[PDB]
Amino acid sequence: MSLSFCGNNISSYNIYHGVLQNPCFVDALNLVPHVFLLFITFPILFIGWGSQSSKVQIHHNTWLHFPGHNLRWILTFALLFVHVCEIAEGIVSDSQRASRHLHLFMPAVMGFVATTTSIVYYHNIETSNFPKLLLALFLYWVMAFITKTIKLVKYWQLGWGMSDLRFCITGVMVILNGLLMAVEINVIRVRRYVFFMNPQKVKPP
Amino acid sequence: RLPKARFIAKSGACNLAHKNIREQGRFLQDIFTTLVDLKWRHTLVIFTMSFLCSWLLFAIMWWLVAFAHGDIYAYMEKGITEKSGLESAVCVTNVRSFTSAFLFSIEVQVTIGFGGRMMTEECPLAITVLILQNIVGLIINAVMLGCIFMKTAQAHRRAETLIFSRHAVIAVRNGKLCFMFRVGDLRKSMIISASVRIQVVKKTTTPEGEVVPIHQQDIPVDNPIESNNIFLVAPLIICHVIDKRSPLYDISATDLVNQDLEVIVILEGVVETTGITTQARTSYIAEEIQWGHRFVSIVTEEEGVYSVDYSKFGNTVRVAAPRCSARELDEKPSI
Amino acid sequence: QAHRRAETLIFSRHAVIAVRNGKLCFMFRVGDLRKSMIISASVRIQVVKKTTTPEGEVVPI
Ligand SMILES: Nc1ncnc2c1ncn2[C@@H]1O[C@H](COP(=O)(O)OP(=O)(O)OP(=O)(O)O)[C@@H](O)[C@H]1O
Ligand SMILES: *[C@@H]1O[C@H](CO)[C@@H](O[C@@H]2O[C@H](CO)[C@@H](O)[C@H](O)[C@H]2NC(C)=O)[C@H](O)[C@H]1NC(C)=O
Ligand SMILES: [K+]
Repeated sequence: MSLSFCGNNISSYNIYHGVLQNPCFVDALNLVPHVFLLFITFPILFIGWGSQSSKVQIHHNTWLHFPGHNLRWILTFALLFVHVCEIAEGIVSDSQRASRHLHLFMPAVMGFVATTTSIVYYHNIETSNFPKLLLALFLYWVMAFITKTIKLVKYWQLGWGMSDLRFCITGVMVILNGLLMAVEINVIRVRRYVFFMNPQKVKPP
Repeated sequence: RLPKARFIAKSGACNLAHKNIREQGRFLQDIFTTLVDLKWRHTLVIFTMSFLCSWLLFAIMWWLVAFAHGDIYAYMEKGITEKSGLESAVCVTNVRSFTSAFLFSIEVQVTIGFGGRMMTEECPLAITVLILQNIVGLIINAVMLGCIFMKTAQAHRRAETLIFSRHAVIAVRNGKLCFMFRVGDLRKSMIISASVRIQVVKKTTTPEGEVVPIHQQDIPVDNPIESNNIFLVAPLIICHVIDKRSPLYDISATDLVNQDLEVIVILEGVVETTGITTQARTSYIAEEIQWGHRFVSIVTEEEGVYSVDYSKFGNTVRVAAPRCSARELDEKPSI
Repeated sequence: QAHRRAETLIFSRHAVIAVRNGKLCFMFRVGDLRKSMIISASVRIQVVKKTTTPEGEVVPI
């Protein structure tokens, strides 16, 4: 006997009735984006840019502001808060159930660390002059957003009560992810793959 | 409160500061350039991080691939050994847990392949992800192998070790003044095609408006064939006489105590074992220019064989010298 | 073959001619961007022209 991400109950993995209309498969799918973002954003930040182009004395905190930076910090702090709430609800529910049922909160924890890594990646890639990499981040959000949606709609088909704690708590994540996606899009113009001026201006200490 | 800005600190490393630069960017090809050159402490981590990441990622992919095909249901729930006979419909034989998928990804990528977890012919997506995982594994393997060989190629070169004396001198040789430092070498291999150049850095206005702020003249080093080369095994003394053409010709004994001079010295050449060019540079502000002091004999013929005694590399002894100017000394005989 | 990036020696857009140290002088500006230094450097300036010879041969370039 050990961890059972789908509940240690037979037929809890019986996918005969429908392909994605399962309580745990949706959770695992939602988990996947974090276990992709961490493993595509750990070493890139680890092996920083160390090549020599012009000099070593760069303007400290050169581009202190970034396009749309005002929302980012507060929005991601709210994302951390809602992840905390989700993990709390799961963990409090856990003690009533029989088996471990890691599907309750493992995605929440993985998303917590993923969001913290996202904040670190944003700050370490924006302050230094390297926005061509930032495009990668955008992909994550899209992926993550889709999975989050893939959850919520199904719940409506199951019609969980609006007054229930879990459904209400999990609802806001989709909107938070959408706002974050819009924030990432709005700074899409200066640095992107093509057809942009991509104007270069240095900023004063 | 700061002292006059120095062009080159004692450890080379020209400390200029270029600003107003047309900052291109990074191009994402800088990351690989940095990665090929790291201190060995890191390249035993990025190796482990890359391998372990790729393994775990493909393990989760196998887990979901098996999970969505209903295999895990057939293994876990249906009869353990006797009550159930496999329908052969499974996607990846005998992987009924996540740890099983981990021990399958290790097999499928490190080319171990124990054979207790075969690949059947049912699930096309499984074959697709097998092709993709194998390709990714080979690409990562080749990149890491090339990185390790590159960082084994650079095990010969360590650091430039060519030692100039602390402070220079100015003395009398053959009835004429001079200006001497002391170069030297440490490691076993000699230098090949070694060359020496002496530049004096100054702020020299011109009678026609132009005022070059930091301008660098070149001055010859003493040699009986007018060749800037030098062949050194024991420390030499690269003198450079002063004459009307030379810029130090107007230096003075007292004015040098408050004067704007900057005699940088650069030395180039290759090393036989490495076969790589190299150079070393230093500078001598007025504060560390003595006067009258001459360098000390260092080589003494012992009973058996010659000995160079580093114990007194930069020691100097006072000796006769006039306090007049170069132009004073060369002005007239009686002068 | 990844150590290389590209050329990094920069010239002035325009020349200059003036009087220095009493006589006419031709100028040009040279600068560098790469942090690593450039050892054993050398420069050469050449005039390219269509010429004439008393014997008659003409070299176009
Ligand atoms: N601040 C700078 N940083 C990097 N490179 C520069 C800078 N200024 C000029 N250059 C380079 O010097 C060359 C000629 O520059 P120039 O003196 O003509 O300035 P400019 O008139 O602004 O140049 P351009 O017209 O190309 O913008 C150009 O090829 C350019 O790449
Ligand atoms: C988990 O295993 C239990 C074992 O009792 C299953 O029990 C279900 O309980 C409801 C309550 O009415 C009934 O439908 C049956 O007693 C069981 N449901 C069936 C056979 O469909 C339970 O099915 C398992 N969990 C889930 C989500 O199916
Ligand atoms: K093998």
